[PDB]
This record gives sequence, C-alpha cells and structure tokens, in this order.
Amino acid sequence: FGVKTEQEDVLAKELEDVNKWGLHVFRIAELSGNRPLTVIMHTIFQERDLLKTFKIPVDTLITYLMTLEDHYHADVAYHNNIHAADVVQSTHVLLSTPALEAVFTDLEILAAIFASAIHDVDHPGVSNQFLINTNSELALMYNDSSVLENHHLAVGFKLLQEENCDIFQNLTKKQRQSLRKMVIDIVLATDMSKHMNLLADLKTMVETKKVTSSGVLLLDNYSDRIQVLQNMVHCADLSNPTKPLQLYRQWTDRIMEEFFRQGDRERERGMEISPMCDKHNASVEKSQVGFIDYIVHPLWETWADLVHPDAQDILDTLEDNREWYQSTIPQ
Ligand SMILES: CC(=O)Nc1cccc(-c2ccn([C@@H](Cc3cc[n+]([O-])cc3)c3ccc(OC(F)F)c(OCC4CC4)c3)n2)c1
Ligand SMILES: [Zn+2]
Ligand SMILES: [Zn+2]
Repeated sequence: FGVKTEQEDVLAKELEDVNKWGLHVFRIAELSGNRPLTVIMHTIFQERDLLKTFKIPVDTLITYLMTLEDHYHADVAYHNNIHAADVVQSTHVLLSTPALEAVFTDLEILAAIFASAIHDVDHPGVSNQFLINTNSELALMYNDSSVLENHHLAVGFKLLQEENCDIFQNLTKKQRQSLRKMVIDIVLATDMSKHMNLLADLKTMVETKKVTSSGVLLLDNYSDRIQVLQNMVHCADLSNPTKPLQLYRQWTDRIMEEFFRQGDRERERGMEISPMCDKHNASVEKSQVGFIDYIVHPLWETWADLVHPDAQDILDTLEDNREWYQSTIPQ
C-alpha cells in the first residue's frame, strides 16, 4: 500500500536514464508489461511538468496513453509501441540539446512529443508502396498520398474521443489549433519520401545558421521553427544506427523481420521484391551500411552541424557502428 512493487521499483530505476541517449527501452518494455510508451511518456510529461502546464488530468493522461499504446500492433516486429516509445524518448533528449535551450515554447515541446508518440500508431507492418500496390483500403482512403502517415495522425487524434481520453480538454481553441497544425506537419514529415526535401531545407538552415547572445539557435518564423521540429522527430525516427550497438542490432533484427515478412507476401502475390525485403537474396550488413552512408549519416551530420558540437558523441557512435557493420561484411 503506497509503496511500489519490486518490479515497479526496478522499472523506476531504469527510467532514471530517461534523459540519456541509449535508454534500455527493450528492458523497460519487459519490466512494464509491454507498456514502454505509457511509462516513458508519463515519465517525460511529469519530468517536463506538462500535466500542470496544460492542466491535463492524470487519470486522463494514463487512459489515453494506454489506449494509444494498445493501438500499436504487438504482432509487428518493428513498427510497434516499443519503437514509438523509443522515438518519443529520443525526441525528448534531442529537445534538451544545449543549442536549443530556451528556444521552443511548451506548446511546441508538447507537439514534438505527442507527434512522436502517435507517429506510427496502427502500423500494419507493410509500407505505403505495398499498401498502394495491393489496392488496400488505407491507400484508397488517402489517395496513395503519404498513406500510413495520414492514418497515424487520424488514429492518434480519434483516440482522444474515447472515454476519459481527451488530454487536450483544457487547452483553449487557439492552443489546440496551433498544436494540431504542428503535430500534423511533424508526423507527415516522417514519410521517407520527404527525406530529401527536409534534409535540403535543414542544410540551407545550417548555411544561414544564426545564433543569439548565449549561442543558442535563433528561429523567427513558423517555417523555421516547424522545420527544425520536423527534422528533429525525423532524426529520432532514424536514430537506431546512432544508439549503442547492442540496441542498434535489436532494431535491425526487428526491421529485417518485418521487411522479410513483407517480401514473403510480395513473393506470393508475384510482385517484385527488393533485396532489402528478400530473405533469400539479402545482405543485412551491406543494407545497413548503405542505409547509413546514404541516409542516416547525411542527416545526422547536418543535424550535428546545426547544434554543433552537442551531437558530437552521437555522430561518433553512428560512425563506429557503420564501421562495425562494414567489417562484418563477409567475403
Ligand atoms: C518495406 C519498406 O518500408 N522498404 C523501404 C524502402 C525504401 C526506404 C526505406 C526506409 C528508409 C528509412 N527506413 C526506416 C523505417 C522507416 C520506413 C518508412 N518511413 O516512412 C520511415 C521510417 C528504417 C529504420 C531502421 C533501419 O535499420 C536498423 F536501424 F534498425 C532501416 O534499415 C534500412 C536498411 C534495411 C536496408 C530502416 N526505411 C524502407
Ligand atoms: Zn512511419
Ligand atoms: Zn517510425
């Protein structure tokens, strides 16, 4: 009575690393009875005093979080609640980077974290292209346009209507409309088809980079604010390779399982399969190296530049991991 159970205490101790890059999220997933998203989100909300700032009733926050977590598929290897929790915690750490100290408002912080929590809800385990090519209801509903991302948003928002789930019930119409717009802009930016444009804009920003007195990033207009937030959650979404190898490897195993599974369906449907999704002709090591060289490193290198030198350690880990997988390539 009043005191945590032994498993709850062990979980609480793991959660003490919530502000660190490399949180044992899989461990937390096990300790919380597969409730990584709910506990990590609750920990972050209270850490950031978001409940008080936005007058979010605690029972309501917990109810919505568990409901949201329940709408992630536990039978999906990668795009599940653990990934959601990871992206959330990673965005949380990124928001704390010294270069962005005092830059964003509480509402923007709330938008970035909420966006992260719902960015992949109800993911079926197959890609937009697969959905489009199989004439799936989802693809027809959203006209082949950022199919999954539009769906994650619609679900994320619709769940607020369930019993005692409206965590934004006390925000004014102004706060809600602004919050909603920012969340929509952020989740839509997670669609990989927008990667090049986002990176281009981020690079341009690093080019025109301008700080303040204390050397903190200066962002005037909404376009700049939202771009940085969009790239932030995007970085968090593509952060697996920048985490300690032990974590990175579990992510790779999961994504490969999900991809090979899709490949198996395409093979049966008689569709063409990418080496990436072909369990028969697949080079996991090469795929990760390509992934890092063409996508992850160019992204994180530009982000490192924007907040230089705050992300120096993350970049070093990415490069060490890249070399690890490279040397793993058989011959
Ligand atoms: C079947 C399928 O989706 N194929 C496909 C085709 C082209 C690019 C990508 C793609 C680009 C970024 N990712 C994300 C996961 C991700 C997927 C989609 N969006 O909207 C955002 C992120 C992604 C995250 C982690 C990965 O590996 C490891 F870190 F766990 C990964 O591995 C890529 C290598 C297998 C070769 C890809 N996925 C995926
Ligand atoms: Zn996604
Ligand atoms: Zn994702």
